[PDB]
Amino acid sequence: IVGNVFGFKALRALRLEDLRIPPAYVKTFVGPPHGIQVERDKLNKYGRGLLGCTIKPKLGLSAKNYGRAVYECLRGGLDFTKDDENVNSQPFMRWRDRFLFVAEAIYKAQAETGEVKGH
Amino acid sequence: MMVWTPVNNKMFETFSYLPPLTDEQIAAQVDYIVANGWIPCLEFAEHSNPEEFYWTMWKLPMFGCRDPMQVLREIVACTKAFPDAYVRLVAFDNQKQVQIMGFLVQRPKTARDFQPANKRSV
Amino acid sequence: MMVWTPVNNKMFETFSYLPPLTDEQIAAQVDYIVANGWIPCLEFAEHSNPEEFYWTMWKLPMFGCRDPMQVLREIVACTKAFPDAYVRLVAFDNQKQVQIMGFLVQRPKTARDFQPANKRSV
Amino acid sequence: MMVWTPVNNKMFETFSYLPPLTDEQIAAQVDYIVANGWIPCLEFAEHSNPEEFYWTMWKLPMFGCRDPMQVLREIVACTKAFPDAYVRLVAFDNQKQVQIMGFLVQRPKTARDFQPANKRSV
Amino acid sequence: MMVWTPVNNKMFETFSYLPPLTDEQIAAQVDYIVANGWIPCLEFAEHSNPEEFYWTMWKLPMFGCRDPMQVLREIVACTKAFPDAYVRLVAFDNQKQVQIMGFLVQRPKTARDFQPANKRSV
Ligand SMILES: [Mg+2]
Repeated sequence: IVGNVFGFKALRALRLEDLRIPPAYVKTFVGPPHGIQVERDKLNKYGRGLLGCTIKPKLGLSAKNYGRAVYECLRGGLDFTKDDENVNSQPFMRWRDRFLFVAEAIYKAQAETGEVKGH
Repeated sequence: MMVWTPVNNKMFETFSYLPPLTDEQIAAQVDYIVANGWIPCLEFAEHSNPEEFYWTMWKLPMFGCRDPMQVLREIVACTKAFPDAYVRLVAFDNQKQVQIMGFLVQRPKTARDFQPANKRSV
Repeated sequence: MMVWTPVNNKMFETFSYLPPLTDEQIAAQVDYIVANGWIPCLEFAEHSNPEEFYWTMWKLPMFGCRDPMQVLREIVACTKAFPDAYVRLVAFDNQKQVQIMGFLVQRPKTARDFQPANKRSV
Repeated sequence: MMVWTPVNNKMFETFSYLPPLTDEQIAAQVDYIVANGWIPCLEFAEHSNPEEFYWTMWKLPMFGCRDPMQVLREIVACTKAFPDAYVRLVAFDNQKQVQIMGFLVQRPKTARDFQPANKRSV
Repeated sequence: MMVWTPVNNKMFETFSYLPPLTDEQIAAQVDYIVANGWIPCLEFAEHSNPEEFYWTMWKLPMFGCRDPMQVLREIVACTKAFPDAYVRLVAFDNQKQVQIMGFLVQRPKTARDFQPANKRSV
């Protein structure tokens, strides 16, 4: 649908505005791993919007400081924190180091608040 | 700068960060359930842990209930039968098939694991 | 031959094997932080377990602080708010991005899980 | 609508949902064992947990026993030696090689983790 | 038929099924160590669990000791320093590099988790 046609000399501009995905095609997709209802059931969270927070600065924090910031955020009443989109694995913070410190922070904040936490 | 206390500061999901709900405030939430056609239900437990998904149902969900006074009377009856339990009011939406609201209406009196609002920071 | 006791002989990392720090000794450590341009910070906890990485931050790290008296005053304020807590003074180096010092400035009074210096061996 | 209580409402397998067994009711169960030629045996334990498969055997299974009075006397002797224990009477079928009956004949008196029949619902 | 009790009947390996060892009996075991050229050693602990491999060494193994009186004096010294501990006498063979003997010489007085010899069966 968008592979080649946007580059045709015969047109000056092209924008795809909408697609009608028919049920017969929708049914061929696994789709979302859980979806809204299942997610709320899995988190045991109802009756309000969920609250989250991207850790900052975007880049430049160590794994230990990442987990530090995460714990302090979650313990105050956020349901979630998150890696910044561009936080993957980098010289200033390797991913597995982060994962481990973050898991400690989630567990500590969950135990302190009595509410289910994630990051 | 006030410091948020990590000591005996447990929370219990929706509305826990607000002042304790008055009778009028609970009644206003019940009116909300009724105005939206949702199914009221009461649940209770001896203990509340974040890891524990299910509590015990009080009787059955109040299917077809459109009378807020009925809901309030079941709150009274539930808390009377379990005066030391956590008790929450919840409501279900059968179209989305999910719980659409929920909050605590009773905690155990022997509980000292949470703070009054003005003692949450030091 | 004296025998190092295994009984109620818990330690708490840096300086735990020395005599308890006097006010003058704590002040000297704070001078060290300031002389080196490190970031002072206070942390506290109800319990201290070797498996537990994070404690709770007292306020925020004291960025730009070059005044030892200010650090000492926060020690007083932290311990006043949490008189039964473990409280430690730490300092951060933002160039290496790592904690560069740290030691206990308070332990719970109800704690009997550690020995005085002259009771460590029998 | 009565609500089945989740609180201190532990059960102990066969016959626990009935009124407590009278002496005459226990005797009738023993007669059933004897009439069917099964092997009576007594077992006991300090605690009863659903995860715990084995209890402690009282003596040996009563092989060749065809006398209900003998079985009743062992119940007395077992409960006399262990007056605070859970004690159950079981019977074995050696053809199918399986326990073919079993029920409690004593619980600890210090136990408050179960309800009387009329207090199971509220 | 006597029934072996499951209740508070903990055992502590070699010689625990015999009557408690007299001073003369302990002295005879020490003579055995000396006659065979083995290395006496004392070990102690607050608690004794089957899952726990190591206890704490009292001083050092008594290398070159050929004097039973010396071993007996170290028993006295160890038990004086830790009057509430489990204490065992062991002996090492350095040729096979293995502990070749070992038995309790002291249990805590507060311990009620074991039976006197005549109370082991009922
Ligand atoms: Mg982002």
